[PDB]
Amino acid sequence: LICVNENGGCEQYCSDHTGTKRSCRCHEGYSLLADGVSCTPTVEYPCGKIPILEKRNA
Amino acid sequence: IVGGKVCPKGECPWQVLLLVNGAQLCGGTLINTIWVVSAAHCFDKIKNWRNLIAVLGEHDLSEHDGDEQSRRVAQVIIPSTYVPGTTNHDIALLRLHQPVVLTDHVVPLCLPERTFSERTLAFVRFSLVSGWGQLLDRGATALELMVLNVPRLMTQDCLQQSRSPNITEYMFCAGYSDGSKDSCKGDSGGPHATHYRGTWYLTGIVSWGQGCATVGHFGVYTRVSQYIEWLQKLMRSEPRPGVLLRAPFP
Ligand SMILES: [NH3+]CC1CCCCC1
Ligand SMILES: [Ca+2]
Ligand SMILES: [Cl-]
Ligand SMILES: [Cl-]
Ligand SMILES: [Cl-]
Ligand SMILES: [Cl-]
Repeated sequence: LICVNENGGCEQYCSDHTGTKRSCRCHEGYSLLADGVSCTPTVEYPCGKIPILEKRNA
Repeated sequence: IVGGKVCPKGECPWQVLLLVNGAQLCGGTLINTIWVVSAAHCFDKIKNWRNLIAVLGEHDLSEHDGDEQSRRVAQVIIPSTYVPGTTNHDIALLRLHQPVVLTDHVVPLCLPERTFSERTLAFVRFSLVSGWGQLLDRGATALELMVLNVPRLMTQDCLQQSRSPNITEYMFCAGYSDGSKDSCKGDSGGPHATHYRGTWYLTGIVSWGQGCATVGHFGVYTRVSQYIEWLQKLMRSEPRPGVLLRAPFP
């Protein structure tokens, strides 16, 4: 897989590696799930999420 | 903002209001607890640098509800390539004197990695621009925070569809050419924010245009992806005496 197509399947950030290797990464205040693509908050107020709306659909 | 709507209180929690001697100067974007991104041109006429205030958690300017947090601006960092009175490299990085406290009403916008921003975010058509700027060209500024969804144009297509500064690689166009919807005076420095898979990211800064909502013209926005590494390096740097810092770019 490649980062320039479909974000490499990553929810957030994507690095291409020597070989057919891709690594997804997450912003500070998030951790990468075992699927290797998804990012989940590790703190109360992660960047780029709107608490009153996250609470609205939680 | 022209032709938008009120941003419901708390739904634009990264929005910053910049004040000089208590008067409205500009907008800005919170990107973590101490750092705010704005527009270089906001500071072209500053005389006393020690009178700059940033306010987070702001919504209705006519009242205090207690969610507001004010901080002195300790540093203003502007790239060496910016020339006052002109439009290219229209970006400024502000250090707050004390961190803000993250709350339901005060949340940073994610500063994306460059590659992600160039390869993915740049192709998200619509993004949100916000501010307490003028509601109409030659009109009064907003008392409640306004927000506007604007489509991004490829620069070739902006130049083709527009009808005088250049559109450089450090800029992009977004909005409408029919005079209905635009960012306006007072909105300068504020966020152009882009949603991708559940999270919002900083892609632009309210920069300039041919007046406000001028028919045949689009809003011009600083292309933040060109500045990610520059910003990241400065955020790791020790503070320097004196508010203004001109820092080399690239
Ligand atoms: N978008 C057009 C406006 C022009 C005045 C400064 C903010 C941007
Ligand atoms: Ca208020
Ligand atoms: Cl002082
Ligand atoms: Cl240093
Ligand atoms: Cl000092
Ligand atoms: Cl000073």
